[PDB]
Amino acid sequence: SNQAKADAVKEAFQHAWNGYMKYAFPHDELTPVSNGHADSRNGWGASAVDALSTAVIMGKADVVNAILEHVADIDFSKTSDTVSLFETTIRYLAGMLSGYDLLQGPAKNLVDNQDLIDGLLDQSRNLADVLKFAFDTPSGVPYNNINITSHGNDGATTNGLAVTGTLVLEWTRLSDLTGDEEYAKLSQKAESYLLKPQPSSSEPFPGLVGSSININDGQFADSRVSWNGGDDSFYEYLIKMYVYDPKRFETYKDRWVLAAESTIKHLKSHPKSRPDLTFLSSYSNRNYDLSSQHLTCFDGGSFLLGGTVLDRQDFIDFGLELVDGCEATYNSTLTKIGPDSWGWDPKKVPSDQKEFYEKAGFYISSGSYVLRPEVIESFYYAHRVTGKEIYRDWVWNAFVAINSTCRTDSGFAAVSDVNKANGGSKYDNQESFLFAEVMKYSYLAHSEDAAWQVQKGGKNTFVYNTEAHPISVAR
Ligand SMILES: *[C@@H]1O[C@H](CO)[C@@H](O[C@H]2O[C@H](CO)[C@@H](O[C@@H]3O[C@H](CO[C@H]4O[C@H](CO)[C@@H](O)[C@H](O)[C@@H]4O)[C@@H](O)[C@H](O[C@H]4O[C@H](CO)[C@@H](O)[C@H](O)[C@@H]4O)[C@@H]3O)[C@H](O)[C@H]2NC(C)=O)[C@H](O)[C@H]1NC(C)=O
Ligand SMILES: *[C@@H]1O[C@H](CO)[C@@H](O[C@H]2O[C@H](CO)[C@@H](O)[C@H](O)[C@H]2NC(C)=O)[C@H](O)[C@H]1NC(C)=O
Ligand SMILES: *[C@@H]1O[C@H](CO)[C@@H](O[C@H]2O[C@H](CO)[C@@H](O)[C@H](O)[C@H]2NC(C)=O)[C@H](O)[C@H]1NC(C)=O
Ligand SMILES: OC[C@H]1NC[C@@H](O)[C@@H](O)[C@@H]1O
Ligand SMILES: [Ca+2]
Repeated sequence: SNQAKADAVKEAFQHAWNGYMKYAFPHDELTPVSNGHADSRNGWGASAVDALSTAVIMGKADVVNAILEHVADIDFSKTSDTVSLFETTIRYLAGMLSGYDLLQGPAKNLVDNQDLIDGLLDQSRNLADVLKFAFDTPSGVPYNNINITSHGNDGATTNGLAVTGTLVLEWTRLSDLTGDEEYAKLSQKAESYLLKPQPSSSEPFPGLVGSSININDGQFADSRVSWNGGDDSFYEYLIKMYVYDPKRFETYKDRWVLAAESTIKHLKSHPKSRPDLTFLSSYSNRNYDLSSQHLTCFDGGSFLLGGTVLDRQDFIDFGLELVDGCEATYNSTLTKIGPDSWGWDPKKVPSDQKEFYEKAGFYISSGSYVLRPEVIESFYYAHRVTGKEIYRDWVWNAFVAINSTCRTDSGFAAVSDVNKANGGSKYDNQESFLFAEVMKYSYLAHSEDAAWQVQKGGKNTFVYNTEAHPISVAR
């Protein structure tokens, strides 16, 4: 049963790995339709590094060794493109750190070359050392888009909420492993401005903050509240940091609790046609935006994690409602995969979607699916927290739908319309998170228990970064 299903996910992973190795390694990614390669992540081999933690968990030694040997020859000081501090941190930094924590712990018997394992930490340090100048601003709030050769930047005056608040987990982990406090200080100083928002008008409700921060003084530049892309990850890390080290980050937890409670009281929203469904809205100056994204579906998982860790049944109950809503956007489409974005504002229901809206509870704004993992991620937490089989079935149903409509001879491709036969048209794109997230969560939902699995209460010995890379907790 679950064993066969687990093996099935490993086959899907192996399939994409073979195609990637065949036509793109060591480039950042495989182009699944033309069977070529692309480098949207500075050319250090994003798909190889992001695939590391998943391969280790699946016990694929051949894949692990190949990736380790490539990590050893990466020169993080050279790239012809500008670098995103956020993307580089959540994929590359966390990916190598994750492999290190994994291979040094629960998976110690998988690789022989201890030198390639230790090389993971050395390279993580070299990478942070090349990127740390980004934090050298008046406030400590970094520039996200930098030029690592000239030390130049975007010229930007503000930095996004998520891009600013989704660095602390991995930069602090690097400090705890190297003994060098510099990494934690930099990231935590940047985070400090988010934990004590100013002006007060930038925090409409307790815990809910604006979407952008001034680099010059660290104050918010707007009061737009949301859990959507651009904001999401900030709230996710608030509670995860607490799981990482409850002693050092009790303050993060308090801030998340406030955010969680204000979200339930003010962002909760039900479609007119389906009062039984719950989604989250965005808030800006007393006005509500009744639309959401696939990205936002990570929310149910955040509420479930904090719920079990804090033993708050109300957060758990709410998380399941968010999970149900996201599952609704998946099982209502033709392909059984959810849309990239949707709405439920009665006044804006498109004429050609009137009847879909009336029965499904929402209209599709963007029907594309770019191999995102947020819905399966929350399904995974729901299963681990409640232990109910239904949530595991939803992960499987989604995986089969993805395997059936996105699969190409070499890998998996993004799709243009989840509400049309075979997904409409395939995009010649396969993001690295296919390896890091979609395949990991799908596999974990059906694989045997282990330390790297999400646990209930205070039993977690690993915490997942935003790219699904398992990081060992402190101490
Ligand atoms: C396509 O997506 C659909 C939308 O997600 C999905 O629909 C269902 O999804 C859930 C399936 O399990 C279902 O959730 C359950 O609902 C149970 C009944 O709820 C009703 O009664 C309660 C009374 O307390 C009311 O409050 C509700 O408004 C509603 O009228 C509920 O009993 C159940 O809760 C138990 O189980 C959970 C853990 O699973 C515990 O935490 C809890 O304490 C209870 O023990 C749970 O909430 C959901 O209601 C339903 N959604 C809708 C709108 O129909 C479809 O299943 C899916 N289709 C396919 C084929 O995949
Ligand atoms: C990053 O900054 C470096 C500066 O060191 C840029 O290097 C180039 O600068 C000019 C761009 O037309 C030319 O002189 C060369 O192409 C090159 N010269 C140097 C200084 O190395 C580099 O283009 C910048 N990276 C990007 C693409 O933003
Ligand atoms: C995912 O899709 C693949 C490919 O369509 C399925 O594997 C197939 O492999 C061969 C053709 O590629 C044939 O053997 C079958 O068509 C099929 N494999 C089987 C079961 O015979 C794979 O099964 C799909 N995964 C799941 C679990 O649905
Ligand atoms: O949809 C996924 C993509 N963006 C959000 C990130 O947190 C990560 O999951 C991945 O980079
Ligand atoms: Ca994420």
